[PDB]
Amino acid sequence: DDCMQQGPASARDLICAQYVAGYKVLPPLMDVNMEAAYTSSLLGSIAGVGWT
Amino acid sequence: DCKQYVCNGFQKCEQLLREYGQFCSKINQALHGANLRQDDSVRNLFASVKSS
Amino acid sequence: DTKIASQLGNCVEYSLYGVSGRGVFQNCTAVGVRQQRFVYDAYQNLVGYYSDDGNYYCLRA
Amino acid sequence: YVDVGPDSVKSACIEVDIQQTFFDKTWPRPIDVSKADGIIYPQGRTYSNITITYQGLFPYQGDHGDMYVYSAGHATGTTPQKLFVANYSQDVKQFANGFVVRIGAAANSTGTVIISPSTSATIRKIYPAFMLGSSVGNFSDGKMGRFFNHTLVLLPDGCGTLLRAFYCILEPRSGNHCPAGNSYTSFATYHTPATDCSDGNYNRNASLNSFKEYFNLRNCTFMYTYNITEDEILEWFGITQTAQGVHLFSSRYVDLYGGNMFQFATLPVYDTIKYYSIIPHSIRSIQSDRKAWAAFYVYKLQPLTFLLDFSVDGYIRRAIDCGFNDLSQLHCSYESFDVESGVYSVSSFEAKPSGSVVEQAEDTKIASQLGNCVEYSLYGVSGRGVFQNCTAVGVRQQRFVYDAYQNLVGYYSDDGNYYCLRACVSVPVSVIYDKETKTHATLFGSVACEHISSTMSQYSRSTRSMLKRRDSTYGPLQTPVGCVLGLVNSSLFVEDCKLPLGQSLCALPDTPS
Amino acid sequence: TNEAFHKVQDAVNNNAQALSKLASELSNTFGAISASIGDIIQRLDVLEQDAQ
Ligand SMILES: *[C@@H]1O[C@H](CO)[C@@H](O[C@@H]2O[C@H](CO)[C@@H](O[C@@H]3O[C@H](CO[C@H]4O[C@H](CO)[C@@H](O)[C@H](O)[C@@H]4O)[C@@H](O)[C@H](O[C@H]4O[C@H](CO)[C@@H](O)[C@H](O)[C@@H]4O)[C@@H]3O)[C@H](O)[C@H]2NC(C)=O)[C@H](O)[C@H]1NC(C)=O
Ligand SMILES: *[C@@H]1O[C@H](CO)[C@@H](O[C@@H]2O[C@H](CO)[C@@H](O[C@@H]3O[C@H](CO)[C@@H](O)[C@H](O)[C@@H]3O)[C@H](O)[C@H]2NC(C)=O)[C@H](O)[C@H]1NC(C)=O
Ligand SMILES: *[C@@H]1O[C@H](CO)[C@@H](O[C@@H]2O[C@H](CO)[C@@H](O)[C@H](O)[C@H]2NC(C)=O)[C@H](O)[C@H]1NC(C)=O
Ligand SMILES: *[C@@H]1O[C@H](CO)[C@@H](O[C@@H]2O[C@H](CO)[C@@H](O)[C@H](O)[C@H]2NC(C)=O)[C@H](O)[C@H]1NC(C)=O
Ligand SMILES: *[C@@H]1O[C@H](CO)[C@@H](O)[C@H](O)[C@H]1NC(C)=O
Ligand SMILES: *[C@@H]1O[C@H](CO)[C@@H](O)[C@H](O)[C@H]1NC(C)=O
Ligand SMILES: *[C@@H]1O[C@H](CO)[C@@H](O)[C@H](O)[C@H]1NC(C)=O
Ligand SMILES: *[C@@H]1O[C@H](CO)[C@@H](O)[C@H](O)[C@H]1NC(C)=O
Ligand SMILES: *[C@@H]1O[C@H](CO)[C@@H](O)[C@H](O)[C@H]1NC(C)=O
Ligand SMILES: *[C@@H]1O[C@H](CO)[C@@H](O)[C@H](O)[C@H]1NC(C)=O
Repeated sequence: DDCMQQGPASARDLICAQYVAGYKVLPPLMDVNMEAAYTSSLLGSIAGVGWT
Repeated sequence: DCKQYVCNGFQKCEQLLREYGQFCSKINQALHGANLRQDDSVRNLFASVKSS
Repeated sequence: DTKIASQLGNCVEYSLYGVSGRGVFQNCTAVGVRQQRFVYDAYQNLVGYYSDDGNYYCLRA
Repeated sequence: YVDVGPDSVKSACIEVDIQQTFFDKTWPRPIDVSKADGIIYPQGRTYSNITITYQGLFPYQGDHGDMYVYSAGHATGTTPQKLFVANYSQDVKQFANGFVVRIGAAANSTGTVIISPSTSATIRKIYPAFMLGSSVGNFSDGKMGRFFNHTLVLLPDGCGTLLRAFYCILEPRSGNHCPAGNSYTSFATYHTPATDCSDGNYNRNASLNSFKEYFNLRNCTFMYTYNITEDEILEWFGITQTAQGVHLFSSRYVDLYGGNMFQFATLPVYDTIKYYSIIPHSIRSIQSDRKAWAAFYVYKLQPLTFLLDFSVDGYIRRAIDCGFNDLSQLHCSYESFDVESGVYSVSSFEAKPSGSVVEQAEDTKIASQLGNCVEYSLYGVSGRGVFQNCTAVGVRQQRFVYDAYQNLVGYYSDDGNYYCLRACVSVPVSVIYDKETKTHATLFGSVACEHISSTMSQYSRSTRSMLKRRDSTYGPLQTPVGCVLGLVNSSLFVEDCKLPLGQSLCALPDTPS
Repeated sequence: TNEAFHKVQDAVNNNAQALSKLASELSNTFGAISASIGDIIQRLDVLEQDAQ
């Protein structure tokens, strides 16, 4: 919609250009929320690395 | 120095070489990047060598 | 033969002062240079055009 | 043909007093492309919000321009007398691809009225007059600057309120002081402000009518009039010729308060313009009405590569003359200057060729010249380089010895000597540039300082002036990395200049005030 | 001025250029009269258009 005439005339995104180029950008694999879940799991693993 | 490398001081060459100037721009900038990487590697390595 | 002055829009073939292509025009604000009619982008593609109706249209192909 | 009105009925022309010493003033008004001076807007399309590199017809950076001075004529103080002009009509220049002019550069300043050097007046903008054509030669009395057949005349009139562009055969009149008569110097055009610049009624034919005193207009193919808004605004105007006609350009209609020049008219002249000159002009004012006029400056156009900076409004507000200096070549290739470092290799110094050496059994002394960099032709073998007297390597009696890369190594001459060929030597260059202080220093590497001076005659770029500002007061300093100008010996040790020279050397930036 | 930070910025820049180059090549001629098929067809006779 933002690369369509039914949207802001000012859009100049390189993504909009993909509709002509035949190029596609693919999505990320994890999303921010899963990546956050993985590093919050590391934070909860701190204290500690001793006691064998 | 692409202008000299491609042709040894000839104007006809430079007139035709001009059509390809963007090529040599890529060559020098790519090498600029590689030489910087070489210098950073050398100083970063010696930095670990030095004792206090 | 009419109305082909403009058609806004979806995907229309066009010929403007010898400039050809296909696309959708959008009513939008002018970017320059004024009085030179056809505005092009970083990739040398048409961005927009100043029409004889006084309007400037953005081209989204 | 075109009816351009009647011939003048005057039996004689006004005498023209050509006194070049009074116009011999110095006031350069150069093009500064960093503000896009003299830049003609590219035709066929527009862009905005972008910096591009483009090859096309532009003036070059630092061109001061040929200065054209128009002046008051002679007067008794009550009435005007003779015309007083510079020797411009004979100043025939090559048209080639066109040229540009800066109009009104001195407008609103105060300065000499030219004819009387001790007298000054507020300076006014005056539009330039030109005579152009495909062929030139002499006049019947031996004067220069005659144009043949149909000549293109660009003649502002109406005290600078209209441009008359016309193409006619100019038929010289035979009366006193006319081109085919007695005591002719140079025709010159004129207007008489006392009657011609009346407010609300300018004599729109004053300069046309004076022109007509010297030449009749015949077989005109055209005459077009353009109107000029009267103002004192600095203005760009210019001309080019293409297969489609003669293109008249100005900033006046599209960018009046800016200066980008745009095409406003095309004249149907298909005869390639090869030559042009400035029409001398004098104003028949009186001493009490003696004004000062701005000189106009003419700069040539040529196919140059520029970086052109287009603002959001599509006008070029900055440009880079890529070949002006070493740093500028880099700016075009690298877009800007604070990009990374500005510390990059730069275009090298060519060599500077000398007179040739020629030998071939089948004007002096060209048998040999030792040496520096000489052109040569030896038994059909050509090249350029320096010969050195050296010992022979074989094979004997086969004359030309070549290396591993199939290049000539040396030659056995008919004088019994063997010479080694080193081709020409050159000076490599690199620039140390600080984007923070906007300064630099440079190295010649392996050349070493025994061959280095603040000036060069090799050359690597049109100007070295950015270094000369400081380097003109220093000799070269020799270092293990290479020979450098603008180095200053400080005997300091620093960990990182952000301009290391390699080895154990570093180029330290100075401190901002 | 932080080298690790700069490397993060380059990872972004390196992906940006990979696409910018594919995109800019769409307007590049390749010894061709035009990078535009529509212009090749519009101003050339068929026997020449195929070569372009
Ligand atoms: C300042 O200088 C300019 C120079 O351009 C003068 O402009 C010319 O003015 C003259 C008259 O003064 C014009 O000539 C006359 O034009 C009349 C009609 O013009 C149209 O039709 C003619 C047909 O030939 C075209 O050539 C022309 O371009 C127009 O399309 C004609 O009817 C007139 O004919 C009469 O006079 C002629 C002699 O001149 C006789 O031979 C005829 O039989 C008849 O009696 C005449 O041709 C001329 O066209 C204008 N030229 C241009 C280039 O525009 C300004 O008038 C002058 N101003 C001042 C204040 O002096
Ligand atoms: C000689 O003096 C005259 C008179 O002052 C100068 O002309 C003036 O120049 C300024 C600068 O361009 C003009 O300002 C412009 O106003 C417009 C209005 O919209 C604005 O859009 C522009 O951006 C700019 O601000 C001013 O109008 C103009 N005066 C007139 C009467 O037009 C002239 O430039 C001086 N000449 C020289 C050679 O110094
Ligand atoms: C352009 O003008 C020149 C001179 O005005 C013409 O050349 C003259 O031609 C005559 C023909 O008999 C010669 O007698 C003259 O000696 C020539 N003069 C010169 C200077 O060469 C020329 O023919 C004209 N060309 C056109 C196309 O009209
Ligand atoms: C305008 O054109 C006319 C012809 O239409 C020219 O008249 C001829 O000029 C040549 C010059 O050598 C003569 O040889 C011819 O005999 C002339 N023809 C006639 C019919 O007289 C006229 O000279 C041209 N005007 C100018 C100033 O060159
Ligand atoms: C739409 O057209 C009108 C015509 O007056 C114009 O004023 C308006 O600015 C245009 N829309 C945009 C986004 O510019
Ligand atoms: C004009 O006359 C002078 C007289 O010496 C001569 O030297 C010059 O070459 C002539 N020019 C032309 C174009 O005939
Ligand atoms: C110039 O302005 C005057 C005003 O009356 C007009 O008559 C004349 O035709 C105009 N000329 C041009 C070339 O616009
Ligand atoms: C120029 O580029 C900037 C980038 O943010 C954009 O916001 C602005 O609207 C652009 N202007 C024009 C004339 O395209
Ligand atoms: C220089 O020329 C002389 C000529 O006799 C020759 O004998 C000598 O060997 C040459 N120099 C060298 C380095 O060969
Ligand atoms: C700088 O001065 C010192 C003083 O001892 C000298 O040894 C050194 O060679 C000088 N370097 C240059 C480049 O002049």
